[PDB]
Amino acid sequence: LAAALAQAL
Ligand SMILES: *C(=O)c1ccc(-c2ccc(C(=O)OCC)cn2)nc1
Ligand SMILES: *NNC(=O)c1ccc(-c2ccc(C(N)=O)cn2)nc1
Ligand SMILES: CC(C)c1ccccc1
Ligand SMILES: CC(C)c1ccccc1
Repeated sequence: LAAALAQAL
């Protein structure tokens, strides 16, 4: 999940 969100940055 971290990756899925972190892609914003
Ligand atoms: C949420 O975005 C997310 C993405 C990817 C993973 C994840 C966990 C483990 C591996 C892996 O190859 O482990 C080898 C032991 C790959 N991707 N978790 C959460
Ligand atoms: N929000 N985006 C990021 O923080 C981000 C981190 C890392 C990367 C990225 C891109 C390309 C490579 C590579 N060619 O190995 C590695 N990491 N993009 C975005
Ligand atoms: C620039 C756009 C894609 C954005 C990225 C992160 C946070 C807010 C907007
Ligand atoms: C440089 C551009 C393609 C970008 C990369 C990662 C996150 C937001 C924009």
